[PDB]
Amino acid sequence: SEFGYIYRLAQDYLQSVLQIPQSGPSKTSRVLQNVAFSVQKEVEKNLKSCLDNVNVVSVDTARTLFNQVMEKEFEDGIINWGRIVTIFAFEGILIKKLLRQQIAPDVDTYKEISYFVAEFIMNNTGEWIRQNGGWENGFVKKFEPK
Repeated sequence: SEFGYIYRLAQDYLQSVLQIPQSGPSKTSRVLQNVAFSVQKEVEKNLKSCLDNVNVVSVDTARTLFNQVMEKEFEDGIINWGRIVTIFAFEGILIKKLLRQQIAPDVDTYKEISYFVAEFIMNNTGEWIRQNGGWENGFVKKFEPK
């Protein structure tokens, strides 16, 4: 269940951004939440003028924004863990804007962002992640505290 692992990571991060609790997150998820939230703060400010002109009134508004930023993020076809962390950071920006701006607020639609985030990661970086050690021998080894 490669997709399921990524979905849980994406859901864990969403729940941490939304400050809602839970068993608890894995070591991998804990390391990711720390690094992604750091990247999220930068992206929110470096992308401030573009996000202000986007009002995330629906999930499909968030998905469209996600694709335009993510297909750009991997415009040149190079993958690194820094760019994968930035996917999660952008998921956090989108759930913040959706909570504030969704026309018909529905907490049950929030997890749809985690789903399309996991589909993007799996379908566009899944092979690279595998070949570079996976989440436990690649990502966590690089980013966990030394």
